[PDB]
Amino acid sequence: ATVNQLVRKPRARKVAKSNVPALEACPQKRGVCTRVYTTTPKKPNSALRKVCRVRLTNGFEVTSYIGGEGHNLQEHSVILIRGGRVKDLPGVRYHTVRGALDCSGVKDRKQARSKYGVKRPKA
Amino acid sequence: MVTIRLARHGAKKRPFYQVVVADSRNARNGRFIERVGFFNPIASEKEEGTRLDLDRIAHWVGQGATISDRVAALIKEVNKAA
Amino acid sequence: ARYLGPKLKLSRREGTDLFLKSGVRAIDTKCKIEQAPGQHGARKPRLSDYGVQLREKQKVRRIYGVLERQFRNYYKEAARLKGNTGENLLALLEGRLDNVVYRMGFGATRAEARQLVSHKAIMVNGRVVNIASYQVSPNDVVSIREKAKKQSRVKAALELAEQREKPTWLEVDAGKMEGTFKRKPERSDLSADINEHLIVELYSK
Amino acid sequence: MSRYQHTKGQIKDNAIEALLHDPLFRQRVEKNKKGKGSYMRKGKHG
Amino acid sequence: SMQDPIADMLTRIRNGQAANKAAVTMPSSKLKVAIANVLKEEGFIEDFKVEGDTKPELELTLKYFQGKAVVESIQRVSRPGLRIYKRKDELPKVMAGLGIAVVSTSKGVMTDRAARQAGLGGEIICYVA
Amino acid sequence: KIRTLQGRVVSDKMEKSIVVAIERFVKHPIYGKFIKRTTKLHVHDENNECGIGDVVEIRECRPLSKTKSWTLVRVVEKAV
Amino acid sequence: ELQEKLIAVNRVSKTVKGGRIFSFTALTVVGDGNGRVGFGYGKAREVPAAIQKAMEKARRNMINVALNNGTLQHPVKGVHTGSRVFMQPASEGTGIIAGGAMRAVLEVAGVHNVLAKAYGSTNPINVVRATIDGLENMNSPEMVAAKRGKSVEEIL
RNA sequence: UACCCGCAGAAGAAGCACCGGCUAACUCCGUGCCAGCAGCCGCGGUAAUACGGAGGGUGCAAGCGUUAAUCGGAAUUACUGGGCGUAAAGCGCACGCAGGCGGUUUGUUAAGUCAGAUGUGAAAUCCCCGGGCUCAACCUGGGAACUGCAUCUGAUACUGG
RNA sequence: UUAGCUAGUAGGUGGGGUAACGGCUCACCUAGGCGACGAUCCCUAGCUGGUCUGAGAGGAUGACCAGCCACACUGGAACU
Ligand SMILES: [Mg+2]
Ligand SMILES: [Mg+2]
Ligand SMILES: [Mg+2]
Ligand SMILES: [Mg+2]
Ligand SMILES: [Mg+2]
Ligand SMILES: [Mg+2]
Ligand SMILES: [Mg+2]
Ligand SMILES: [Mg+2]
Ligand SMILES: [Mg+2]
Ligand SMILES: [Mg+2]
Ligand SMILES: [Mg+2]
Ligand SMILES: [Mg+2]
Ligand SMILES: [Mg+2]
Ligand SMILES: [Mg+2]
Ligand SMILES: [Mg+2]
Ligand SMILES: [Mg+2]
Repeated sequence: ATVNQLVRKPRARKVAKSNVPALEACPQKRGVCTRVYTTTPKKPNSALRKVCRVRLTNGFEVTSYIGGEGHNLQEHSVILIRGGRVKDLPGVRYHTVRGALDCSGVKDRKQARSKYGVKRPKA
Repeated sequence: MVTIRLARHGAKKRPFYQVVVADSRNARNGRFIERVGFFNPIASEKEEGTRLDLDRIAHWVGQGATISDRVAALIKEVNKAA
Repeated sequence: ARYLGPKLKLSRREGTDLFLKSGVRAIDTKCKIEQAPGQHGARKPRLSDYGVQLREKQKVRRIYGVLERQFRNYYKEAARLKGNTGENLLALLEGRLDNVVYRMGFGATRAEARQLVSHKAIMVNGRVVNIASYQVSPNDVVSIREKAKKQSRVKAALELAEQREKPTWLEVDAGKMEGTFKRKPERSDLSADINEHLIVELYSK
Repeated sequence: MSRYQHTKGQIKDNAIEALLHDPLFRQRVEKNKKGKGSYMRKGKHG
Repeated sequence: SMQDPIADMLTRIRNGQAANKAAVTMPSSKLKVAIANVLKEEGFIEDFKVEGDTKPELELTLKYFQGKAVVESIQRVSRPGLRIYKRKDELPKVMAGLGIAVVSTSKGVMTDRAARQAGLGGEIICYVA
Repeated sequence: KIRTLQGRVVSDKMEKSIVVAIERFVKHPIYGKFIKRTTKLHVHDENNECGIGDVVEIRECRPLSKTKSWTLVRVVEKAV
Repeated sequence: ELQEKLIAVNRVSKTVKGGRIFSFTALTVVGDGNGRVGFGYGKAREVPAAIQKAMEKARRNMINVALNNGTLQHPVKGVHTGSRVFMQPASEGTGIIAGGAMRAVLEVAGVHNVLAKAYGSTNPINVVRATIDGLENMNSPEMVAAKRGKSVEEIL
């Protein structure tokens, strides 16, 4: 607290790491699905959450959530991941991008389509 | 050598010329010794297009500075005006 | 760059009459002004502190027909300028060419005035100006060009204006179809219902 | 469809039994709306 | 050890004001005396009196208005651990000009306003509200 | 009049040469504290007149060696 | 003439043999829009009754504040419990720049132009109290002249 | 080419996010701890304003969302501007070198400090008063500023010698 | 959770060399010099005018534009 003390040894700024380290300051990264599976979330939530273990462009091996109802994904499927952690799922730090690369858009969506890669219903 | 020349400093299709004293090797819009006035070719009526600090120019000439053709023309015009 | 939907809806949402229609017919006969628009109009929910400010801001934006980024820019400009900030903003809003035209009485609505401005009907100091956001300076004459002088809408607008209360900061000629922007308007010249301060507060968080 | 990744590793004898002894077939206990574990600090819409 | 006499004096004054003491006494110093004089001029104390030859004692008569203390707040600015020097344009305003800042200037110890008028800065001794 | 600096002779072992620590009283950029900072300098001295802990006035000149671009003008307070 | 507004209403609990008994605590603040400011903190089993109680409390135990042209006279700190507060006078047109409860109390007071910040804890009841304290402590030029035995023109 | 004039006819030209609370905007149907959502808190187990659709609304708008990235809020490294009895935090206690700080008077010095000046602190950028593109963005004239450093002349209350 | 580093090393005298001062280099003499006000070693990094953020102080940053530096397949070398 003393000014002399500060002069002697200055205040150390809080070194904050990123919660999305495999992205490496990139908005998105491309990767290959090592395996696609479902997992049970932690309490108090009950589901079978769709998720994929991805071998990334930059050598990292992560797991990424698959948003939306139904997906075309399987092994050796080239996908784009975007970051964003799933609170329920243990170790999941990434979202797959719906409507980019091998990943298809969600079927029969009419709202929030941007998030789910769904094209305009032409009428 | 030391030269008195125009540096184009405007917009696309709207040039504004800053007359500068500079080492000739330097880039047109780059390093310069002294800015000795301005010229605006797209200047409208009722405003000063060209204004040059003549004394400084004279000093530079005395020192041994070359004058660009356009700059010389501008100087001549100024002299006529005055 | 414009709102293209129902106009009286906006007024209803606000609560007040925003002068969004000409005023040949009364607002109460043309719409349920007291009731909010939509399915849940009858319900009147209690509005938050942020909410009220936002609503006020919207009101003002609606009044002039100014979209958000432009409004923000205007606010910034007001802040930059010396004196009262909200007042400055109001003055800036007034300065808008379309608004000026409306005040004069060449447009029945401000939208109409804007349209006129767009369509090359309006000359500022003998120069045809096309932009609605043009800031009219003091001692600037603003007139209808002779091409647009034969328009029946313009005369109707003038007539409507004649019925309405005339601004002190302007001098308009009906026959000549020209108006002189005398001076930038004071706060007392403008409407008291506008709470500029709330708007100012809003843009400070 | 997608495979469920069970936390049982290499199943040797019976699969169904293994699945039963997994988070997948864990007990689901309702939170009371009235009674014991019933108190809500903040409502769903409050 | 005693490292700041001025600060100590100020503390004493504060304590007196708190405890409703009529007079506060302390070992006298030149700077201290000057400060006291300044305060008197500004009207935060009633009177100051130096008494003694070998070891003189400054005695301050404290000021009270309507049952309450005149000196509301009194804080040192420059201190031995951290010296503070300001220029004429950099001179602070206590209580938006209402309170005073005692400043040791080239031309003697005076209030901030006086310094500003003169056109000179220096060591800001204390803020008084 | 010439630009010159004062300091104490930290060492005088090397021939024709002295190292003179210069105490400068700088203010800290952030904290506002006034701190004694030191500037060690290799100084030229002909005749080896200087002792240890001696106060000396020194001036900048053309470099005489790898580290030495300063020469003494006058020695003050040569107490031991 | 008296403007009055509720800041925050909170449900509080007392635990008994049966279960919990829930009560409502309403924090209100009143002001005349000039000098007078008064906060009220009412408590009842029902919200409206609590609010009424708060209002009643606010109406009595009022405090007069020296305001100069619809704003503060000098930068002033206010402290209560964890809530440590700073508020600064500003030029006309800036609006009330204050957070939460603070904003409310200033508005009822009748100040129109302030830049204010709440440090430490931001508990409504405490913070409003702190603000009120700050307001109280803030003295006028005339008052200071009276105290120092001088004219207003001598201090400026 | 900008720019101007004429021609025809509303003609060729509106989406994106969100609507449990924070946070502006609510209902019905579908589903039934499933599917799914989610920034945090959490929502969903058959009357879901939190999932999906629809109607209605709100906010932005030729953009609107999502992610990444930095600062802000975050007085949460607190110089301004935090603390340490019990929440994280007083070395187990002492002595003591370097270091930091140091009662009072006079004189002197002028290192710190303050004042004025001189040289520099590139231009652009930022800010102020203006001018020019129909307005703006943008360009631009003049100023201010560049909180600094160096040198000279002074002031000497305070700090130092 | 890098504490000791350095023999052309630090200085001197004399020769040589540079457009120019100089361990720049060589011969001999002295035994120095730097280092907790962080030497050395390790990791990262072009620097600035500025930019972004912020009430400010600060924090982050150095695309464009302008100044300076360094590099030109990698490592060396000279000539003009
Ligand atoms: Mg021509
Ligand atoms: Mg303003
Ligand atoms: Mg009992
Ligand atoms: Mg809402
Ligand atoms: Mg249902
Ligand atoms: Mg929601
Ligand atoms: Mg839904
Ligand atoms: Mg901070
Ligand atoms: Mg703390
Ligand atoms: Mg503890
Ligand atoms: Mg102990
Ligand atoms: Mg002393
Ligand atoms: Mg002395
Ligand atoms: Mg590199
Ligand atoms: Mg801040
Ligand atoms: Mg290549």
